[PDB]
Amino acid sequence: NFTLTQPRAHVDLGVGYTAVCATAALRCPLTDMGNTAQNLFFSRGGVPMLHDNVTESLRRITASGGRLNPTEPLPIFGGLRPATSAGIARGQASVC
Amino acid sequence: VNTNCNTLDRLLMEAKAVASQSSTDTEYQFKRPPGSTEMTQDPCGLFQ
Amino acid sequence: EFVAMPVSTDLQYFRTACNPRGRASGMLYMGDRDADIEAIMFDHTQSD
Amino acid sequence: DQLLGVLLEKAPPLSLLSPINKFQPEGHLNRVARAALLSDLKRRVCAD
Amino acid sequence: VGDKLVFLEALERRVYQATRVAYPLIGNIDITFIMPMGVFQANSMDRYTRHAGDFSTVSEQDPRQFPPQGIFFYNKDGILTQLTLRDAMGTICHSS
Amino acid sequence: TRHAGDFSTVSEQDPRQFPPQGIFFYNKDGILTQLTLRDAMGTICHSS
Repeated sequence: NFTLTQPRAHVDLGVGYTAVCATAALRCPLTDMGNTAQNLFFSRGGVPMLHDNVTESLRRITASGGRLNPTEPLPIFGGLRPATSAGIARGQASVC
Repeated sequence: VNTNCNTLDRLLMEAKAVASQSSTDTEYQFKRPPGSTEMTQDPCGLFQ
Repeated sequence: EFVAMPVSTDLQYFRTACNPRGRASGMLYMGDRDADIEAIMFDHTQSD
Repeated sequence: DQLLGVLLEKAPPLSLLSPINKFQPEGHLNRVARAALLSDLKRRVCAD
Repeated sequence: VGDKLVFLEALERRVYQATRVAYPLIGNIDITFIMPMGVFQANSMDRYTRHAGDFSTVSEQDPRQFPPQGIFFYNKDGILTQLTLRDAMGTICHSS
Repeated sequence: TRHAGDFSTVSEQDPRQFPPQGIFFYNKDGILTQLTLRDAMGTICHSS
């Protein structure tokens, strides 16, 4: 498996500015500007509640509301990813 | 910024080719990976 | 043809292009090569 | 006659072929860009 | 252009065609959107109507002078979505 | 009033009737700023 490489170098030859860009047109938008509310329970926060049985109630209720919510059995490689859906329709979802 | 006392008009050199703050191929908006070379433009976070 | 449905379905689903099943289905939403089309059609634990 | 009959059932619609050729760079799209393309197609089927 | 003879080249056909390489001139852009949700106008003057009898309800009490609890806006595809209050449950009911 | 009901409140007493105290106008950037009566305090509440 051969490989070819070659070093190079450059430098801005101008005193002031020399080049300029600008946004000109608009192709398709990439993220649907919908209503995908966040969820804080993804975070291993600090001071927790006192009774573990009300934390579960809170999480259960708030996971009954949206579709972005962590999986229940905490995996071991990576962290608390959201449920992988079957199909995606309008594009990447924005996190309101 | 390191040059908070040196540069007078960094408005240009701070708002040209800022690197992405998130991912773009995930079914949600995730934090940026370590190895994404995407490069964007941000007029919003420039003036806050 | 007629399809029974509640009298509570909000009309903002009819003022534009829509789908009579009430659940948007079809191969074009496969997302990956491995997910089930039968999931996008009939599974009623995931969001439309 | 038969020549036209062969050319006919071989030609995809223009309304779907013209825009898909505006995404040719790396025509192996992620699961995201494909979705936005599909919505562009949904728009540019009806209005023209 | 103006008073300078310049070049005008598109490099999407000669180069960049038929390879797994994106064109560097089709860039991204990020824009931030904000919308106040649930605000109630603290006054008596400002809670008014344009004319007398606009959007009047046949019912006795006008359901519009109640403090609004949602917000409506337009999606990417141009469909009317909605952002209610219970979408803030995942953010205000966290233990933090 | 030019017409019947312009800016009709639902309360019992039309708050348009009380004598105004403030005054509204536009900033340098067309932003609706407000100048109220309790700001002349520097001038009218002096020993002079």
